[PDB]
Amino acid sequence: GSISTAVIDAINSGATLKDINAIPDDMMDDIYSYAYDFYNKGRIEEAEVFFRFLCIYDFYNVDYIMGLAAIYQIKEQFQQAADLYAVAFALGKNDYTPVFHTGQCQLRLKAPLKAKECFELVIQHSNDEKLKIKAQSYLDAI
Amino acid sequence: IDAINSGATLKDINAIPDDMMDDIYSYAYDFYNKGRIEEAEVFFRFLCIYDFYNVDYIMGLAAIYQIKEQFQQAADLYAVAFALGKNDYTPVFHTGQCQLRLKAPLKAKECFELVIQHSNDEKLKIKAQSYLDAIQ
Ligand SMILES: Cc1cc(C)nc(N2Cc3ccccc3C2=N)n1
Ligand SMILES: [Cl-]
Ligand SMILES: [Cl-]
Ligand SMILES: [Cl-]
Ligand SMILES: [Mg+2]
Ligand SMILES: [Mg+2]
Repeated sequence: GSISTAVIDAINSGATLKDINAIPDDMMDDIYSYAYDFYNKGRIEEAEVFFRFLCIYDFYNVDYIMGLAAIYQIKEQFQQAADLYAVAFALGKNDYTPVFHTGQCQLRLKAPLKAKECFELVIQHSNDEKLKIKAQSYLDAI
Repeated sequence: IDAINSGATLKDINAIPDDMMDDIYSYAYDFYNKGRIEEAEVFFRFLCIYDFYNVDYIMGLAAIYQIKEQFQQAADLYAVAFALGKNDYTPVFHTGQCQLRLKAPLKAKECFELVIQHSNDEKLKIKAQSYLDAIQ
């Protein structure tokens, strides 16, 4: 998947498509919009291909990673979703939304202590009051 | 070959026994500790080809890249290592070091602050605070 592509690219250290600026930002923006058009219409398989394409070109982009993580969560591929949400958090250290979703994934993966840790981080550190309520509702059930 | 075509790791198919993999990891660390950086790099690349999802294998390769002053390449792997491990902030600490070397002090500060705020590793937090104390 996207993560193995990122690791392989790092192992090989060769020039990537991003290193040579193979696709301009404006075209990448257009493809992202097309990807979400597919998603919004229920064409989840095509949206997944487009998000995979974006994550091959520019893996270290929070917007691309979050879109793919959400698709995996919808598809109940909870470990892949959790791994990508964690990448998104590392890329965007001040948004606890991916931490909240990681917690949901961990609960579905039968890892309630990991889930609890995720939800507690939201409560302690997020300034999104609505996200905090949602995190607390999961904590109340754990 | 089937794993190449299906994206599965060599670890997934048990291509090398577990104890032999332990030995290879220990030999990689031995090269690293002895300053045999070229050999350590070969060995950590070998390990990461074998199991791209092994956090410690990735951390070894990232450390090599950081020692070699390939700071962006190190930071990229550290982000993966962090994500696969979920709750180990050591890769975030090293990313902060890389960002300082890349002349991105605001990014580094965010890394060290995240370590302070989330890590339960008191020795790691002490190191992170020492970097924060120095950031202008
Ligand atoms: C493609 C897709 C599909 C669905 C159901 N959600 C998303 N995303 C993207 C995103 C970015 C930042 C914060 C949250 C989210 C989020 N839920 N993306
Ligand atoms: Cl658990
Ligand atoms: Cl995990
Ligand atoms: Cl900066
Ligand atoms: Mg749009
Ligand atoms: Mg074992």
